[PDB]
Amino acid sequence: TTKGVQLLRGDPKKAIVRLSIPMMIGMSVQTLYNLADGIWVSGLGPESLAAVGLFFPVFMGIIALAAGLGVGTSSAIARRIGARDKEGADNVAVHSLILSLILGVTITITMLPAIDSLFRSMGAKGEAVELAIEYARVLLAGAFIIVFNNVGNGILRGEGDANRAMLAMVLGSGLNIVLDPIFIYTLGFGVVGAAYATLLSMVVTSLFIAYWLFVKRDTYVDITLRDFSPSREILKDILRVGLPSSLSQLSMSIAMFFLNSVAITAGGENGVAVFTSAWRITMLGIVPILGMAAATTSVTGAAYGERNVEKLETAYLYAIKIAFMIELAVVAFIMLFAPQVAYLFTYSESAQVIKGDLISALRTLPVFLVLTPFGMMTSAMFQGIGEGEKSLILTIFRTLVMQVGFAYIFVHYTTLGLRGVWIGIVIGNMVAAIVGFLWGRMRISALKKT
Amino acid sequence: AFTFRYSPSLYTWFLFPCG
Repeated sequence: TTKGVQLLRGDPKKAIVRLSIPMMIGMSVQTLYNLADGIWVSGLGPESLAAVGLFFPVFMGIIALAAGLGVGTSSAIARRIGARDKEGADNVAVHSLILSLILGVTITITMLPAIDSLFRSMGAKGEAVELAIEYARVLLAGAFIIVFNNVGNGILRGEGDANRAMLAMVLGSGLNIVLDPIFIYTLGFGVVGAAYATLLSMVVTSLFIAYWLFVKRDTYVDITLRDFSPSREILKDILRVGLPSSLSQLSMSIAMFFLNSVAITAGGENGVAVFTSAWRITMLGIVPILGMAAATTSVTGAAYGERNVEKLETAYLYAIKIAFMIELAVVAFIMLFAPQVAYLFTYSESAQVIKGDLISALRTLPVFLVLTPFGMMTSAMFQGIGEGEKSLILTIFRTLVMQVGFAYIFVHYTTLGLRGVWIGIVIGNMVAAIVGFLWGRMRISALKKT
Repeated sequence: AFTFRYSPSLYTWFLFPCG
């Protein structure tokens, strides 16, 4: 019926490529927003920078919940479109929007009365805390807008419409890029201006999504209350992927906070700065993997809805092969142009001291990017078949047990310093990727048996 | 243990185990 549905129901390799690319583009613009924003805020001085840092974990928590619900929505929709179960996909989509309201507004009313004492309960004091509270208040006010935007994106990706999913990301992040200097500097609102810029850009994104869903009504799925039937099976289907997805993203954040502590132990404050920089650069080259993982979930889901294991395996292994080849080019570039990249991320007189260490990190750490596709696409298809708990276990094994465990081991038992941290992270990721790939094969051979 | 501490001068959070 729609071009996206025909993509999903067609050749898996074409769908994989045509769904992943617009997702990579969308995530690249989001990445550009964050980098630009970091530049604006850094020129406001330490108080504003500390206010943002204070609020960082709460913000990541909100994103984890919003994105989690979006992934469970996308997977459930994709599977029912595969089964030619149209009324099921309609009902999943409606259940997801009601869930967006419940989750989004719950976040707002739970965190609004808690935020003043919460940020005071930390060690910090003075202006930075006051700014952090005001900053958080603005974003918590749009918690529903955030969740709704992620659920809408999931509905689009769920029905093979990555182009509009991309567009909404581009619109939101692009608008935030325009509003940032206007709100912070031109209107003189300072750091809280960035919060308002974001809130406004999220609201506008909401309008486009709502317009498509409720006015144009040109999606494959139909969203009406008349054909909404309260279903505990649908709720459980969405949450079996969504909730473990949120926990995975939190396992990621928890690992970063642990690795911060490992980095300060190995190289001091400046070593934390090296880790933070090298990690941002590394997470740049992981963007195509995320885009290809989002596509895998949709195509493996639809293939699983068709009860077509051959199509599922083809999509899965092809995503790995392509992600692998991209990462090779990505890793080669980073290791080759390490000094040039390190220049751009040490763009100040004060960050000049950590440049040499950043180069070494860039000639060691990014190597794991080439093994990541084996574990990530495996996690992606676990979500496609609805088994989120398997994806959670695999991600906990990679981020917490293997990444942090091996980094901690090198710092405790050796004198390698920061180099041991990178090597520990690479070894940790290598192991998990192999374990993940083999678990994936087991699960697939079982699928053929059933 | 577990502690979760913020460095206002580094703008980053730290997670430590008992120790």
